[PDB]
Amino acid sequence: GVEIETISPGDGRTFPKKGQTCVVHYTGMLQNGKKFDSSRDRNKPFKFRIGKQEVIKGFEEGAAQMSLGQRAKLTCTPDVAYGATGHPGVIPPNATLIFDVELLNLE
Repeated sequence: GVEIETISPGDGRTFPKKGQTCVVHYTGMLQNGKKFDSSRDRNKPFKFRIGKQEVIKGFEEGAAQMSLGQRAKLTCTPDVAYGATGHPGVIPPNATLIFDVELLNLE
């Protein structure tokens, strides 16, 4: 399940399509816990493409329901990211994921 909560500004028309590479200043957060990832530290703003299952499902679907300039707030259920296995030592099993996501993309 993906629950979009958008900080408004942008254009509301420039949606990501297939074969496009988008630029995201993502910021992870665990529910009732601390951070676990941020691209604001490295300043390498994570140029990835659409439709190749490189990112997780809960982050891939949230990018399609955003536009250029928008600033969402994801809420990823455990079944779409890691909730059965759990990432080793970083993401515990059966955990709810929160993502502060900015989309200032290209293409």
